[PDB]
Amino acid sequence: GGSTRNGRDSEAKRLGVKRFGGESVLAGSIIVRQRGTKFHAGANVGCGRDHTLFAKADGKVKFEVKGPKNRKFISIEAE
Amino acid sequence: GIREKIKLVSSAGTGHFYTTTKNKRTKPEKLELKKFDPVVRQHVIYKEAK
Amino acid sequence: PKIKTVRGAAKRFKKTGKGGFKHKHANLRHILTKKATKRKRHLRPKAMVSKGDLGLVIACLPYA
Amino acid sequence: GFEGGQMPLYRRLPKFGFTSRKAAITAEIRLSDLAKVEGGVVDLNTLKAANIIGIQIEFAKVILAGEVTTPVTVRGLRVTKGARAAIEAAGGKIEE
RNA sequence: CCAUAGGUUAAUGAGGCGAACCGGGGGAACUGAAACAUCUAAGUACCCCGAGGAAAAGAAAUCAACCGAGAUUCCCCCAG
RNA sequence: UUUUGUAUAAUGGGUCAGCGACUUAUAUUCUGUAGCAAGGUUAACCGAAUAGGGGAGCCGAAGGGAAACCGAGUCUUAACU
RNA sequence: AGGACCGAACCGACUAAUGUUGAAAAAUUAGCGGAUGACUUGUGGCUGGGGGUGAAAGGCCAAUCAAACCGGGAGAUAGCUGGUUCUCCCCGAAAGCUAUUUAGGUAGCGCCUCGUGAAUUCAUCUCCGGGGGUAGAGCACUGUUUCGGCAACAACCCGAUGCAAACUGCGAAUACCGGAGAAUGUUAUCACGGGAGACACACGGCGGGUGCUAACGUCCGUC
RNA sequence: GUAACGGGGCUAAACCAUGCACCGAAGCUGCGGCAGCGACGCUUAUGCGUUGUUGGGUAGGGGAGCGUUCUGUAAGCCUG
RNA sequence: GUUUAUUAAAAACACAGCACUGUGCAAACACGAAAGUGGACGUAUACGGUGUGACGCCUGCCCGGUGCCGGAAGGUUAAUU
RNA sequence: AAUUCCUUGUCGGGUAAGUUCCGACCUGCACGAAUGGCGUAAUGAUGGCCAGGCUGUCUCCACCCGAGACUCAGUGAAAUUGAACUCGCUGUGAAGAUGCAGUGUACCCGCGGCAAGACGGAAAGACCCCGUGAACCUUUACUAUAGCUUGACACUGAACAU
RNA sequence: CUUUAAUGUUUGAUGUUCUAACGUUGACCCGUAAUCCGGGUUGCGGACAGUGUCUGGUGGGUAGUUUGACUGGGGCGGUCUCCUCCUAAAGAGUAACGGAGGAGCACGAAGGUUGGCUAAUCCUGGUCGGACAUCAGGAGGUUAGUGCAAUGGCAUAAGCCAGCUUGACUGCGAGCGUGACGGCGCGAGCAGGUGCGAAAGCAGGUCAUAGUGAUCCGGUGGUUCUGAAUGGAAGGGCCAUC
Ligand SMILES: [Mg+2]
Ligand SMILES: [Mg+2]
Ligand SMILES: [Mg+2]
Ligand SMILES: [Mg+2]
Ligand SMILES: [Mg+2]
Ligand SMILES: [Mg+2]
Ligand SMILES: [Mg+2]
Ligand SMILES: [Mg+2]
Ligand SMILES: [Mg+2]
Ligand SMILES: [Mg+2]
Ligand SMILES: [Mg+2]
Ligand SMILES: [Mg+2]
Ligand SMILES: [Mg+2]
Ligand SMILES: [Mg+2]
Ligand SMILES: [Mg+2]
Ligand SMILES: [Mg+2]
Ligand SMILES: [Mg+2]
Ligand SMILES: [Mg+2]
Ligand SMILES: [Mg+2]
Ligand SMILES: [Mg+2]
Ligand SMILES: [Mg+2]
Ligand SMILES: [Mg+2]
Ligand SMILES: [Mg+2]
Ligand SMILES: [Mg+2]
Ligand SMILES: [Mg+2]
Ligand SMILES: [Mg+2]
Ligand SMILES: [Mg+2]
Ligand SMILES: [Mg+2]
Ligand SMILES: [Mg+2]
Ligand SMILES: [Mg+2]
Ligand SMILES: [Mg+2]
Ligand SMILES: [Mg+2]
Ligand SMILES: [Mg+2]
Ligand SMILES: [Mg+2]
Ligand SMILES: [Mg+2]
Ligand SMILES: [Mg+2]
Ligand SMILES: [Mg+2]
Ligand SMILES: [Mg+2]
Ligand SMILES: [Mg+2]
Repeated sequence: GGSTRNGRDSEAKRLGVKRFGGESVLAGSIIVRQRGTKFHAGANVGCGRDHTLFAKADGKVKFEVKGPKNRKFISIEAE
Repeated sequence: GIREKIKLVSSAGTGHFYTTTKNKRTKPEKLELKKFDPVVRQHVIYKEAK
Repeated sequence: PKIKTVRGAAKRFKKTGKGGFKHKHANLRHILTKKATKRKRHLRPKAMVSKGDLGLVIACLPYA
Repeated sequence: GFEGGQMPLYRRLPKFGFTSRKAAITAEIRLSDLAKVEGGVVDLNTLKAANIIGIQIEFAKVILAGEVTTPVTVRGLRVTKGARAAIEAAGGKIEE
């Protein structure tokens, strides 16, 4: 009674954990809702509407911490 | 609802047009705002919006 | 007796350079005002059959 | 095509109709031909009597198939600018 | 009144059987649509009348497409 | 036999002998095999009838486009991308 | 005189027993009701099926009736039940997901088989690079909870003790993703194409919701 | 109906710890034999000897076969 | 008195009586595509339908809803033009 | 109460004792006036209760006469039936065992008797659920339709008034 | 010629009367020593009635069907699509009639950009001002705020204020995520043109995740795509859209 329902999939997480093939624009992190769980940085950025961490130019993924008070900050150099 | 589907028209002699909605209930003033007209390939004034 | 082709189906498909049939996208002929022009701008072009249900298509059009 | 019980695939997908009703009377000649058009001058017809067009046809294109060799002069027909070349490459001739 | 109607006679012909095929009059439902009304089954089954060795059809108020073809009927294609 | 599971107290059979159920026609798609090959093949019909004749026609050598059209390109678009 | 009384024939059928592979597909026996009446009976006739007939039970219409019997449409349909016949050899599932007037049926995917291609593909162990908020712990935060410290009986706050799936200022094992390496593995791996079956699972271990940390209970994950 | 060691029966035939011996399966080994894939020897069409390894199996997929009736090979062969 | 022939004989059906209602006769109604026929060679003290069910004392209040009866002035309104 | 759930209501009568019965009360779960209310002589193979007579209905059976039953001679069925070398107990087990484990017991075969088990025989459960099954039935379910009925035109004309 | 009235006329509306269709289950005659039927005569009725086609109403009298599923048996109740959290075992994903709460929209500004700003709460002091209106100072530090649930996020603010605007643009799209599929989501960059800014640059709707409906059949605008002898047209396609 009045108890049930539920959203659905909405994966939103790391799909390009650490270094990877890193194509012109994979994802490496689609953890929506977030902006601080994974901050836009490095050769890549994007951070689309749903905050999905873009991932520009091809290369390797990094996953840093640089910046006052934690602050993840995903960056991707060239591999 | 209360939001009618409004349609913006080009001031140009072309039939091209845009589409959206408006709250006529409180905005009985026909809207205009200028948009791109593919036909004339030039940004012009678009009108009609209850 | 010659196999009859599923008319309704042969009106939404069209064999391509090979196996594929390529069809028409849906959600592009009704209530559009509230649809991203982009979304639709990516619906106008034709698209091949998903290769998953394609098998069925190549059954409704025996003479395709 | 009885997709379980749900809406079939040949259903959820729109239908883009319309049929030439003219392409049926339009043939497609190939460069490999002509050399077998029985003699010279590839008349608007000829190929018909040369079994390679169709008594119903009315329009046709020369098109390149990768052959020509013998000099031929197509008549009462069309041809691609890529064929009206290889055709002349062997002393051809366009009607029009 | 005429005249018809009706009556008698005679000469002819019909009647009833029939297997299929044939023309015509009337005409289902199960079934399929994974339900069911449109639709399908099917102008089928079935009933009725009529005729022949065949029946029916047939010498364009037909097609064609600006070239032309030339009654009807049956076969193969066109084409699922 | 059906079941997650049956010695099962779940189904079927008294026994024997004979009969008893994936066929056939046309179509379409693969696989194998044979013929020929950018060509392969005839239908009806004729018939000196399994020949031979008949290529009406079907399939393939060209595709893209909704089509007009164009064509190893073509659509999309003003468009060069 | 009387749809009057008692009572045989005659008509009927309230009770019990017996019969129940009967003597009998409704009877026998002992009682029982009407018996000049809407009585009872012979003979012949008329009502025909969605129709008849009916002092009305859906009763009767040939041992048949909420639509007779015979023949035909007809091999109706049957996602259901049953049954499916000689031998050997290789491989070998599923009882899941997602849809479905769908739930014991189906269809795409997944798992089987067979064929054709493909790169040092795929697996384990080692080392490197990764994000992680579970277990646990903790109580700043969200709530909750004690005990002290002032409150014309107590918040707040201070210190001291705990509790949490929807608490977290902490935080594993580990799983997973990627990179490189050796060995081993009769390509194990991927794509495509011919044939599927299967979408009732059961128990035991571990982590759990539900249940009574009940059930050979129920519902997921995983082996 | 003994019915809460399977029974008999056991004070150790119970239990704790230590250690050795043995029994025990279609597991593993040995010997002989069969089929599939890989290697050798070889010898090489062929082809086998040795060796490595594989061979539970419902739905179901794949590959090989046996036999029954009728046609040709049949005016042949077997046959009183 | 009647009834479930073959598990129910009854408190069930039937009945005389009552009431409502239809019917002016080519009656209403019913069988029948129709002709025709029953009603009835009857004619409102007659015939059909429905409910109640001897007889006695009785049978109250509600017409809002539904049906039926009457009115139809006006509003809406088919084919047709 | 053929209507009352509470309900064996409460009271009275009958009994030695009465969830029934009869007479009352009224708190009518949820009577009620022609889908008639309340009475009613007579009638009834009608429902309930009481009594007198009567008795094997019973306490509690006993004997007796016949038809079978049993024996002999003649004739001669049936359902059922996977195969049988067809014991008890306790446990096990697809969860209530002749067939499994353990144990106990038991010379082989008939005849007459009884029915506790063979989840005995009999009928592809009638209850229950399921099937995008069936049939009749109802209705302001839907869609149609005979019949009834409305008007227009046709068969269908001549005049006058307004 | 109109705005309007007698004459004729045409025509509709009823209302009368007539006969001659039409009816007669009145009376005779003949067929005929018949009750049917037919013809004739007469009476009554009379363009009515009745019938055919069409048409509105009525129509369980009859007919064909429909009348969902999940469900700790069925029914009743509840549920059926979408979003948020827990269950979910630290990648994704996972069930129950498990525990909780929301969506079916709202904004021409609540969008874009440029420039600027920063809370809640308490303490102290202050006209009417008190529990809390506005003012001042201090502590405090995302405990505020966020159009609406929840989770995540937000100070370089995604929070607040103002100026200028319409990028809530058109065509495309490297490449990815997520689905059995139909789909759905993210998207740098390219071309055309815009807006804001001195400029670098930002802008393809809102802090993000709900605010939704496939196909068919059509409706509206556009288009030299098609258009059955030809030119048109109807109709069809295409793009936009209801
Ligand atoms: Mg030809
Ligand atoms: Mg059907
Ligand atoms: Mg001419
Ligand atoms: Mg079972
Ligand atoms: Mg058995
Ligand atoms: Mg046999
Ligand atoms: Mg009497
Ligand atoms: Mg007697
Ligand atoms: Mg008597
Ligand atoms: Mg008789
Ligand atoms: Mg009978
Ligand atoms: Mg049939
Ligand atoms: Mg059958
Ligand atoms: Mg559906
Ligand atoms: Mg914990
Ligand atoms: Mg299923
Ligand atoms: Mg299942
Ligand atoms: Mg399971
Ligand atoms: Mg279980
Ligand atoms: Mg051994
Ligand atoms: Mg095997
Ligand atoms: Mg009597
Ligand atoms: Mg009786
Ligand atoms: Mg009565
Ligand atoms: Mg009465
Ligand atoms: Mg009354
Ligand atoms: Mg009493
Ligand atoms: Mg009553
Ligand atoms: Mg004897
Ligand atoms: Mg037992
Ligand atoms: Mg006995
Ligand atoms: Mg039994
Ligand atoms: Mg059964
Ligand atoms: Mg009905
Ligand atoms: Mg039907
Ligand atoms: Mg159900
Ligand atoms: Mg997870
Ligand atoms: Mg995990
Ligand atoms: Mg928002």
